[PDB]
Amino acid sequence: AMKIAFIGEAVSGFGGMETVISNVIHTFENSSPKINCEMFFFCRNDKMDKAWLKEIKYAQSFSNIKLSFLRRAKHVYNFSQWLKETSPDIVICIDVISCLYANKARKKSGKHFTIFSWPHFSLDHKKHAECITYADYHLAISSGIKEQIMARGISAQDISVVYNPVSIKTVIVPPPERDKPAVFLYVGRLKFEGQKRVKDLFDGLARTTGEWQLHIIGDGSDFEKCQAYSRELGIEQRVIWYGWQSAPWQVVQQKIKNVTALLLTSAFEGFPMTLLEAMSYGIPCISSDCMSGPRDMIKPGLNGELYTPGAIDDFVGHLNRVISGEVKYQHDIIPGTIERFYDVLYFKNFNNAIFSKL
Ligand SMILES: O=c1ccn([C@@H]2O[C@H](COP(=O)(O)OP(=O)(O)O)[C@@H](O)[C@H]2O)c(=O)[nH]1
Repeated sequence: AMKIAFIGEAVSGFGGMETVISNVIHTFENSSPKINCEMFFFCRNDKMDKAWLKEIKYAQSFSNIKLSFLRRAKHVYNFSQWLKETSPDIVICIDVISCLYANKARKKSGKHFTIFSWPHFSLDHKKHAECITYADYHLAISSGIKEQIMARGISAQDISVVYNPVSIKTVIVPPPERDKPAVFLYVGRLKFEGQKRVKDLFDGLARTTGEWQLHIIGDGSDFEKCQAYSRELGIEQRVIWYGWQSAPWQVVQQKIKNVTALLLTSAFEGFPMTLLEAMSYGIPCISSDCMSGPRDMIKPGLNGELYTPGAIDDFVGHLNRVISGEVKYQHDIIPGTIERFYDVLYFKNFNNAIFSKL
């Protein structure tokens, strides 16, 4: 009879991380008859949308004390009391600050349990990275995060790389027929520079050789700035804008139908779920080799390419070769190149990472 507690600071209730957590919780509560799951949130308000939790048992610590020393002390106390009521065997922290809370509350509460980190963002691009050292073991969604954890002094043996899940598909998006233009796809929020660097996408494509089209599914404040840039570069007649779409992969299948590659030019990424989605549909991905994620999914020459951050020359080379056919990715086998990310095997490896450390 195992009970697992997932804890973190309040989240919005919409986002990639929330989806992964509710699914991991839900399949946990079916695994061994039903080893039980519940949540604990540290909140300064109750603005978190509760939809994703409708089937999940959860409790909260509310404190809007403005001095953070006092607020954290109250959070630790509230969690210490919940620990006594609940007696979890395992506590998994979905952010780094909660590893400190869980550690301090374990000592205060006198309870025994094992503390795992399971952060969903690169430690270096987020606020409280040094609190990672308060967890017992670590669940890393990428090789990049495992490296940042080791950088703080943690032994590699105490860190399991668990990736993140994606659903198996039963449709393959084929390449365009030969003699048709190459079809590139960009799916994501538009930022001209900043995190997403749509500037780099447009700069690279403008320098390429051969016939191509770019389909952009997404929106953002930089829309007009990106549209002006495509006009400036003279590529606007090869770009089709779809705005934000609730079902981007339905738009791909029904409206675009044939895709050469998905492109991602980001400066950084928390976890680029978009790449996994694309490869689940057999679409190769050419991505910047940024912190973090793309290098754990992309196998160069097999399901796409990586380029060193800022190496737009290299990015262009990858585009030219896939347009010409000098390099060809086989869409029919690409879905199998991300085997370890698919739901069932993901959960088996995730489950084994938790219980192997006990
Ligand atoms: O028009 C869009 C563009 C993005 N996505 C989805 O949003 C995620 C990636 O979006 P984003 O680039 O904003 O990543 P984030 O910054 O939210 O982590 C992927 O799962 C996409 O399938 C979507 O549903 N509609």
